[PDB]
Amino acid sequence: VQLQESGGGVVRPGGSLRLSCAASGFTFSSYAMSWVRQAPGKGLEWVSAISGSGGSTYYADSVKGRFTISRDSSKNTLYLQINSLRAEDTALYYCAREGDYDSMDVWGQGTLVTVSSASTKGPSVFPLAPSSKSTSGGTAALGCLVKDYFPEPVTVSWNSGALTSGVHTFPAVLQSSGLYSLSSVVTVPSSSLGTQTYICNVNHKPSNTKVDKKVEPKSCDKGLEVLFQ
Amino acid sequence: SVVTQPPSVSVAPGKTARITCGGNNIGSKSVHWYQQKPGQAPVLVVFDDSARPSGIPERFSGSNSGNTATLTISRVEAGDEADYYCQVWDNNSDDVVFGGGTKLTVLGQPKAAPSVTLFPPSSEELQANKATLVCLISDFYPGAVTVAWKADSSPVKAGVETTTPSKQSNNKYAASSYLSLTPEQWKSHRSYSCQVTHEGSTVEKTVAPTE
Amino acid sequence: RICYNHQSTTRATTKSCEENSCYKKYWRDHRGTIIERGCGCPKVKPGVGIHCCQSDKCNY
Ligand code: NA
Repeated sequence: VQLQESGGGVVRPGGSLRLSCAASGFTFSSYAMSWVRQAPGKGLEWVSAISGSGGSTYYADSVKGRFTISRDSSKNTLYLQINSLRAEDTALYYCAREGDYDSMDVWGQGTLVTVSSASTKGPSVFPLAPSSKSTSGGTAALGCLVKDYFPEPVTVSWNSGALTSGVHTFPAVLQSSGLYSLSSVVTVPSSSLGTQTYICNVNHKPSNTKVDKKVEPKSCDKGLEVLFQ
Repeated sequence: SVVTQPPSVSVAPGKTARITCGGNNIGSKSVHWYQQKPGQAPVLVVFDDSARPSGIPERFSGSNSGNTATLTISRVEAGDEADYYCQVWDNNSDDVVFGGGTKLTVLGQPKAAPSVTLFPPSSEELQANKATLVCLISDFYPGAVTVAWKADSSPVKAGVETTTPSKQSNNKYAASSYLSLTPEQWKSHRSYSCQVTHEGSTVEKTVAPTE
Repeated sequence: RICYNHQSTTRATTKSCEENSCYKKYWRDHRGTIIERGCGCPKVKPGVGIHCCQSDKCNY
């Protein structure tokens, strides 16, 4: 028994997409089928189900009137037509075969839907500077904020791959702007801050952009202050 | 019907894990349980309260009565670490209700409270007419936290994004939370705070525009 | 004892039961009305249909 979803990708808010799920290894028309979605880092959300014959359809309130479930027994295929797409429709879309009491005994691997108005865009890279506020017990945290890029992914290194110990690069968040942001941090000795250079190396292959940002300790010298801060 | 699962449960290997699914008169409904490992589809482990699909270990057992359904995993093993979801069927409605999920941690290392570093908006970002507060949360275990933000003394929900905890190279967890402000909002409060809840302790870091 | 054990409206099949009642159980899921047949007289959830009978082949 297998299910394989397809049709996901990047789409604009107010746009339309058709998802497909190819079924095999069972008598397709004997089973109700469901679409269940999952936003990255979030829980399962049931979207829609359909009886064996297609004679009954069922929808979550959140999608009533924007989504249409259908099936074609000759092609052993389930569909989901998603219209008037919203930011909140960004998720991995699973098809599942139901059994007794709508238990879902077989799942596909899912197809990813990303709802964004964004075009390809390289990141802005801002320093997360160490001062007495990230210096706790002789060590200092410093990083890079990698803001407003599209699409995924970016990769980050430190001192051109020389610095690895204490390095953590976070997963990205899709902001309400339709753009991604992530951070990279390293913990270093406070005594190194005077003498060792720290550079984050950001690579965004989709836009053919790389950025090297030098991350320097905050100078609290009022004689060096600028006006738009 | 809202169904309530605890966000996280930690158990030592060999001990018994109990994951609950709470709802008014859930005992009158049928409850299924799913296991989801990261990067994988859910797997049905219990259906109709207490039945086990073939190939699921006997250590997985379900019960359901009153206002509580429970998935009980006896002799828990490292490989049982997963997110667990309950699903409620009702003969008299159509909708599929899932609980919010429970992260099961199988404890193979000591519990560790988070280090919290709160970065104010950089001079460069403020020059660009934007302001992000970055709350970096590090070296914690188990890998489950809640983050809340304050402007002075008041809670702030708008402009918050939080990542799912990620394993560090030293096998503890890290997470990140962002509060997106305008430069005006930044400079208009005396202070901002990031509050991190772990294992029912809260660590709060504060920054002030004027320091 | 001898009881039907076929699901919904699939082809009739029967089975030998060391119990004295048979059962027909029926409920609604996304497929529609579903029927289970077997040995015994089980408890069911409220709203679910259950017919238990003492004869043979009574749970048709
Ligand atoms: Na139902």
